[PDB]
Amino acid sequence: NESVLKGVANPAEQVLQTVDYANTRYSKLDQINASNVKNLQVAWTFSTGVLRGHEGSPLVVGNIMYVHTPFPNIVYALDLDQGAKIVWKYEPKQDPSVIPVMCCDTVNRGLAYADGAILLHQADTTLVSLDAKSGKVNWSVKNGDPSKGETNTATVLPVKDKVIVGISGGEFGVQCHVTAYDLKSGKKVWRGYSIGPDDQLIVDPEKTTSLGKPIGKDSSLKTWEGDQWKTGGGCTWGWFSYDPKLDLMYYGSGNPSTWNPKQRPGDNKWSMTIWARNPDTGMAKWVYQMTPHDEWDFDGINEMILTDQKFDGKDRPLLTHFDRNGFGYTLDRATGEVLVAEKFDPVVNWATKVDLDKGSKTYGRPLVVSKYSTEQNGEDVNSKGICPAALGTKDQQPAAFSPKTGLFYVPTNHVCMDYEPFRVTYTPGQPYVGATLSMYPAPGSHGGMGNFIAWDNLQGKIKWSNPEQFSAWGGALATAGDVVFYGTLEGFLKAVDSKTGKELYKFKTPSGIIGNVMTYEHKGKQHVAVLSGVGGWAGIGLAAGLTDPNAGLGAVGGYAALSSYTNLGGQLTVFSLPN
Ligand SMILES: [La+3]
Repeated sequence: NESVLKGVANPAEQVLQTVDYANTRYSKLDQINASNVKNLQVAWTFSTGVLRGHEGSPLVVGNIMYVHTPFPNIVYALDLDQGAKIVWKYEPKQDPSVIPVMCCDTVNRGLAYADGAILLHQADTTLVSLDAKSGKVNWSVKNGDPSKGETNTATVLPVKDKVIVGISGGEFGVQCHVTAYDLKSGKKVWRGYSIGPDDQLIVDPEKTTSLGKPIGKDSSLKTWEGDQWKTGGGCTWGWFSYDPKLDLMYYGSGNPSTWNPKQRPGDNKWSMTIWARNPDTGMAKWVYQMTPHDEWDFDGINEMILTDQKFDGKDRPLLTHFDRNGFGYTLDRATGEVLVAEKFDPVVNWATKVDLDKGSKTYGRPLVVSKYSTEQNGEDVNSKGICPAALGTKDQQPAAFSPKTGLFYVPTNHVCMDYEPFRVTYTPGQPYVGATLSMYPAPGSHGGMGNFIAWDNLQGKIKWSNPEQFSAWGGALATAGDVVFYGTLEGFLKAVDSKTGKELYKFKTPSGIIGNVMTYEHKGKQHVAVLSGVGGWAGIGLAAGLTDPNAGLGAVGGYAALSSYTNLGGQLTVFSLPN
C-alpha cells in the first residue's frame, strides 16, 4: 500500500515485520549508536498473557504499539502516550484442534499495517483486518482448512490495493499457494500455487524463465509421479519482499511434503524455489529451484533481502537469500540469474557446491554428495552426519542488511542431524513426514549450536562470526548507529558492532528470544524492543513439553540443555538510553 510506503519513509515507525519492503531490516535511526548502546537500559516491559513461542515483532505506527501473540493470536494495542496502556484487545476464537495440526509450534510471525487497518493472519488460516484505532473487524476470510492439515505461522504482505498471504503445512501433505486478497474488501483476487498445473501456478510457459531459459509447459507435473503433487508440499510460511520499481513479489516455497524421497520421485518442482510474481496478477516473471528433489526438509522459505549493489562493477538489482540448505544465494531480482551461491557455514556437507558454470549441464543444481543423501542411502537406513540439520543453517530468523557496511548480518544455526526415512501413507489431517531424526551441535567446532556471522554476498564469504552456545533463532536488526541487534535462546539481547562484531551490549530478557528486534522513535527518543518467549522449532521441547529425544522431529533432544537457562515466556522488553 501507499500507506505502507508512507510508513517506511518515516523511520520513527514500523509498519512491516520486515522493516521495509526489501526485507533489509535496516533502521535509519542513529540515536542508539555504537558508542552509547553500552548505556542502554530497559524503558518498560509488557507481558502478553500467552506462553509458547513468541516470533515476529510488534508494530508501532505513531503513538500506538501493536503487539501480537502466538495461539490464540491475541492482538494488544498499547498507547505509548498512556504509558503502554492497552487501548484495545482482539482475542479471536479458534479451535484447539489447530495446535496438534501445527508441525512447528504455535508461533505467529506478526502483523502488518495498511491504510488504517491492522492485518493479522491467524493460526487457523484466517486472514483478519482489524481497525487500527478501534480493533473492530473490517472483514475476515479463511484462507485454508486446518481440517486438511493447513495452518499459518507467517505474516501478510500488503501491496497497493491487495494483501498477499501464505499458507503452511509442508509436513502435512498440503499442496500450497500464495493468495492475494483485496485490502478494503477481503475478496480473493488471485491464488498462485507452488505446485500443480500451470493455471493455478499462474505461470507463462513461454515467457517465465528459470535460470534464464523458459520453463516450458507442465513445469511442475513433469517432476511429479502421478497425483502426488496434490499432496506435494511446497508451502509459504516465510517472509515476502516487494520491489515497487520492478512490480515483483518475492517469496520461497517450502518442502515437497513427505520426508521420504524415493516415495517422492522426481525433481518435485516447484518446491524449494525462489519465486518472483506480479502482485496484481500473481503470475511469476522468473523462478529458480535451489534444492531439486529435497531429501532433508531444507525449506526455501527464508527471506529474500532486496538490495541495490554493485556486482562486478555494474549496479544491479539484487536479491540475497540464506537458505536452510546452507548456501547464501545472490540473485538478480529482475532476471533471476543466480550470481553467487556459496556456503555460509563451512561444516555443511550435503553438497560440494552449487554448479554455476553456465554450460555445465548440472547448471543451477547443487552437486549432492552421495554419503549425505538420504535417498541414495535408501529408506529405513540412517543417514548419519548430515550438516546442516532439518532446521537448516538458518530457519525463520530473518537476516539484516546495512547499506553502509554492505554486509548481511544473519543469525545462523550450528547443528547437524541423523536422518532415517521410511514409507508412510498419506491421510488427510494427519502428519506426512516419514523420517526419524536426532540433532546435535556441529561436531568439529566450539560445541555451540549457533553463530552470528556477517556475509559478503558479492563474493560468498564470511567476514566475521561470533559463536553462540545455542542457536541464533532471534531476528537481526541493523541500524544507522553501526549496531546490529539480535536475541539468543538463553534470553540475551545482544548488540554488536556493525563492522568489527565485538559485543557492545548484553541484557537478560525473561525468556529465550525467537522474535525479531525492532526499533522506533516516540517523542523524539529512540527505543528498541524485542519479544521474548522461547519456542518455534528450537524450543519445541519446552513449548510442547516433549521429553523424548527423538520427538519434536529431532530438535527436542538436541536442545536438551536449553531448559537450564530459560522457561516458557510471553513478555515484551522495551529499551532506551537514559538521556
Ligand atoms: La517443512
